[PDB]
Amino acid sequence: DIVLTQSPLSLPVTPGEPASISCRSSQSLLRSNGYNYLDWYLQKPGQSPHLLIYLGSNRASGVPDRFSGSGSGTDFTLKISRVEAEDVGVYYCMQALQTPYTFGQGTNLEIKRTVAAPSVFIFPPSDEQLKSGTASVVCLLNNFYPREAKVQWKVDNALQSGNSQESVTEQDSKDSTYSLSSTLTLSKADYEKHKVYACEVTHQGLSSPVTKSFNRGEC
Amino acid sequence: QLVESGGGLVKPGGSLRLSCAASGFSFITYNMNWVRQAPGKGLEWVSSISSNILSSTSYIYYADSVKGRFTISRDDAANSLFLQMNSLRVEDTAQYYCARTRSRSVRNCTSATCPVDAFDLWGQGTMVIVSSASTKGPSVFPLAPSSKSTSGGTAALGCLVKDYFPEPVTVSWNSGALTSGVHTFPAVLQSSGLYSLSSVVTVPSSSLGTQTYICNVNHKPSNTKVDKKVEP
Amino acid sequence: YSVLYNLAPFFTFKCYGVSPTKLNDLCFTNVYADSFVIRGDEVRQIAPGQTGNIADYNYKLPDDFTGCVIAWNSNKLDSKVSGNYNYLYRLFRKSNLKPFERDISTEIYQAGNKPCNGVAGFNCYFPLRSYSFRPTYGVGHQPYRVVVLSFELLHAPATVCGPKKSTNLVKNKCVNFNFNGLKGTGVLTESNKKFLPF
Amino acid sequence: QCVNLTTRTQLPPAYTNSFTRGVYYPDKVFRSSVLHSTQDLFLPFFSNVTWFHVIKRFDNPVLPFNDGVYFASIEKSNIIRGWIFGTTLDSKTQSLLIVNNATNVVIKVCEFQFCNDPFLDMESEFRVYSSANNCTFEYVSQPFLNFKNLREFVFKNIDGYFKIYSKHTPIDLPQGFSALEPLVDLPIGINITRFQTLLALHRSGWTAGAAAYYVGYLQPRTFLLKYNENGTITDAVDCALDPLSETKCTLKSFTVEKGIYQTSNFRVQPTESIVRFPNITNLCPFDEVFNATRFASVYAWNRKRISNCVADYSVLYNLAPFFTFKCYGVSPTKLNDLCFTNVYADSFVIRGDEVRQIAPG
Amino acid sequence: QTGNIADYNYKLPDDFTGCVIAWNSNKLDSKVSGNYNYLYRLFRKSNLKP
Ligand SMILES: *[C@@H]1O[C@H](CO)[C@@H](O)[C@H](O)[C@H]1NC(C)=O
Ligand SMILES: *[C@@H]1O[C@H](CO)[C@@H](O)[C@H](O)[C@H]1NC(C)=O
Ligand SMILES: *[C@@H]1O[C@H](CO)[C@@H](O)[C@H](O)[C@H]1NC(C)=O
Ligand SMILES: *[C@@H]1O[C@H](CO)[C@@H](O)[C@H](O)[C@H]1NC(C)=O
Ligand SMILES: *[C@@H]1O[C@H](CO)[C@@H](O)[C@H](O)[C@H]1NC(C)=O
Ligand SMILES: *[C@@H]1O[C@H](CO)[C@@H](O)[C@H](O)[C@H]1NC(C)=O
Ligand SMILES: *[C@@H]1O[C@H](CO)[C@@H](O)[C@H](O)[C@H]1NC(C)=O
Repeated sequence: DIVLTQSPLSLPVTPGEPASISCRSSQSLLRSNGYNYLDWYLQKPGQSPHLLIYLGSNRASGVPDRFSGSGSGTDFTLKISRVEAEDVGVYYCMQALQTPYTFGQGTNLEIKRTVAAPSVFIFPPSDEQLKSGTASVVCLLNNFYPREAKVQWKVDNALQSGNSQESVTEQDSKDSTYSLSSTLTLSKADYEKHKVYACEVTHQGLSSPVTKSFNRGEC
Repeated sequence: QLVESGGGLVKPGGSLRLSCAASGFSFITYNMNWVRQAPGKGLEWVSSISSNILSSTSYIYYADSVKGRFTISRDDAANSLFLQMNSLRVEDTAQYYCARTRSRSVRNCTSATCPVDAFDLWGQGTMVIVSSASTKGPSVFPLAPSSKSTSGGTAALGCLVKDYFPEPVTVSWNSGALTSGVHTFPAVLQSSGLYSLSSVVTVPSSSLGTQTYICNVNHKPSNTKVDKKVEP
Repeated sequence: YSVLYNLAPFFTFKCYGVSPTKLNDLCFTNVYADSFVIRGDEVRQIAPGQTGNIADYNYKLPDDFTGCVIAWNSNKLDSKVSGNYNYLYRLFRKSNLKPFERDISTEIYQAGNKPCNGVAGFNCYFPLRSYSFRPTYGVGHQPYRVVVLSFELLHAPATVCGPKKSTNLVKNKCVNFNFNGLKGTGVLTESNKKFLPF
Repeated sequence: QCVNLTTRTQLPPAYTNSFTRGVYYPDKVFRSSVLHSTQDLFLPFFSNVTWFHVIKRFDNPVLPFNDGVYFASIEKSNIIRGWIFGTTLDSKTQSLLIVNNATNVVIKVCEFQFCNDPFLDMESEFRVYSSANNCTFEYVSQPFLNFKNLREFVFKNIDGYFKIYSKHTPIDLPQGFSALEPLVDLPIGINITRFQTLLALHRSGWTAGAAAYYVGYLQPRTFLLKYNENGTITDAVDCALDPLSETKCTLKSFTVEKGIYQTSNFRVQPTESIVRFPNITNLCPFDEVFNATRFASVYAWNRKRISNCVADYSVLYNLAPFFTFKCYGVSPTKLNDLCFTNVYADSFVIRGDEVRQIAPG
Repeated sequence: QTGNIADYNYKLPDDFTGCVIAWNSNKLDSKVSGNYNYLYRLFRKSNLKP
């Protein structure tokens, strides 16, 4: 088959400056009568993927003029004039041969806007939750930017793994700040044998990580 | 593509039927292909089929897996296409897009290879799951508000929804009257195949002892409506 | 044709050609029944010698036809609640279309200097376009069912004739006859000519 | 199921003469003791007919069906069985099948998947096609059947009619006159662009007897036919063969007296046409109306009358970036051919999907 | 011209030396209910002379 490598898959981009993405095809695509057999696809997360450039270096499907792709030989790139809030979406590369088509690896496209101070929230389990036999504690981040973060759980200064799950929303239309909620669940027997519970957040915009620690015994 | 039919809890030993429902659109004289997505980073083309108008033969273009356990069949009478799976070896999650091939002509295409231009009509509405997990009523867990944030006069409270299945659940504060601080995180998948949701709202601490905050949780598949009040 | 005159509510001979009221005594040969649906006022385009859009690249009629067309309006069977885009017609072609044949070919038509490898690009378009048919459309967009009937006469024996078989042969009498649609008057005698079966 | 043959011997085809062969009845009308001239397909006299012989020889060529063909065969013991007619000889098209069985004649036409070497082999082996999927027309006909028998066949495709002519007479090509009376007029109405003959082999490998056959062509010519009292053709005259037969056919007499006669004229035909460029193809520009910084509004649209100039749809983005240029009325291909006068151009800007509203009716 | 009216109701001869005048009136020839007071012949054994 054909393997596709996206070298700039993870990079923060700021508005007002051009960004470049490249893909590599294993097989040569020089057999062409003036029509480059390659196109790019944009997948908006949540509703539907869209088409920016079709086969060849032209424009179709009502794409804005800020998108422009070019290449001839062992070189392919996409040029953007300025990224905006409507450009949030992963990119993909495709060639027009090898009918068992295979997509490349997905990107993330985390646009680097202004840094927003995270709000660390903690939610101790309720009495009825402990009566149910399963105790769940949630560490919440409100209006944090950039979306990349490192969230971990420490119980009596011991790292916890394999039982913590995090969920992140989409970019808001009001403040354009992401939010992350990490939920950690434990059994009643494991919860009653420990007292100190805390969650730590590592942030790019923070010089040092912050940790909120709470004990058992209070409401 | 405006709406799609199919997708449900089907055992791997059963049969899967997928179809696209269309409207006024050049569907009869266009080649049709299927695209599915993985939960990880990346996709892969799964199926394609040509039309009988351009040529008598169907121009079957398949990979190894879809020769193994997939088949296609057109209708040439209405704006629909039927996809049938006789067996399911390993297929956990798929989106089964309904993208359109931007090619009205065929040239220099044999049974081995044929170029494709682009796709611009991806469609959403088909979701298949083989987790074999049933549904049950949700549980609403109230969370006590706290004033540990940067603003001491503001307290964040929320209703924790756990043990609900499937994902679509609507959470509202004061029956939609409260619109400030409303936030609902998406579902997450555990080892048991269930879902968890966390929704919180920020309210001032001055009105905490006077204004009553009641959350409404509605679960349409389970037909369960639970009203929970948050108190310190 | 007597039952067919009342089977369907079609237009009563809006065409030039064979006698309408005398159609019972027509022993025509080798008809070609072609049925298709058009849009709006394209009925007038289907005429012998007419130059238009359908008559130029889709279906051309020669100067001599010895027949005409039959058309009627059907806004119910050819129209659905949703969009009905099941009909396509060709408007782009390299050159003119010769009559009495159909040239089906889904090929890319080029308008610029550079060619295309079966890709609708900058100057490369497609000839086929759809028909917009809706039950709420006006007179100029209603689907019209048009069928063409050709009534050419050949030297081959007629396999179809009107139901006017009666009487019997009368010999040695100068009487009138209409044998095989040919009117004449003369005696009916015998001769020694040897006639081949064909 | 078919078997490939590798015992074929390479031998280029031979050519012999066609003195008085290839004449039939162009119409079934009965005319006695009169001379009539008809315009129809006719094999020219003294044409160049191809010689094929089979013995060990296995000559089964595939010749395209450009026009009607004439088949002659000095056939003994009935080795030949039929012919194959079609365009590409596969399942993608409908091909005519002519197979003579043990006792009858069947006429079939379907989408037969013909092999490379269709042939037959008592006779209980028939390897011509694998299978047929869909077809409608099937016909059953009566059996048509030192060298002692001569058979002549003519195959024509005029107005979708398979006018097959048959004639058998007892006996290189012999010189003589033989009438080709029509037998079956089959309304096939299909496309034919190739043909190939069929042969039957005898098993002793395989052994083939001494046999030969001829293949001809049909050409549009005017033939003067002279009839007798019995109603049969006696002789034919081709006007385009030699000036003597031209004088015979134009004078409507088979005997030409001594003298000088004016029958036709000598002329040459043109091969091309000449139209040069008068230049001055650019008179008025549309740049000031189609490429401007300011455009009028929908409520107050500027009215511009353009005349006494040209209308060049070649420099004002003729290729176009495939916008909503599709419209009803006059196509741009015939727009220059359309000799319209007093063109009106009004420009305005709209929002969204209001392009549909700018339409007649 | 050949039609249902032209063959069974009212036929015009080969020569006329003139033409006819026609106009539309949906007010005086239509009522609130069904104006079914006008009828035309549709069945006939033979043709009708002009
Ligand atoms: C027939 O054609 C062959 C080669 O094409 C040539 O050698 C021969 O002289 C021709 N015979 C006649 C009578 O034209
Ligand atoms: C005669 O021809 C038919 C084909 O229509 C064939 O089925 C049949 O076997 C033939 N008869 C004999 C005796 O082979
Ligand atoms: C033609 O035959 C094939 C069998 O190979 C069948 O699948 C197809 O439906 C047939 N088509 C028609 C129009 O009968
Ligand atoms: C018949 O076939 C020939 C060659 O395959 C083609 O050129 C011609 O257009 C065909 N006729 C029709 C009526 O399609
Ligand atoms: C013409 O017919 C007559 C009467 O049957 C017969 O005697 C004569 O031989 C025929 N002519 C020929 C050339 O056979
Ligand atoms: C262009 O037009 C001029 C007259 O205006 C003429 O003399 C000249 O020959 C033309 N050019 C060509 C190439 O015909
Ligand atoms: C319009 O005119 C300007 C200069 O006159 C030119 O630069 C531009 O390319 C033109 N645009 C078009 C579409 O012709």
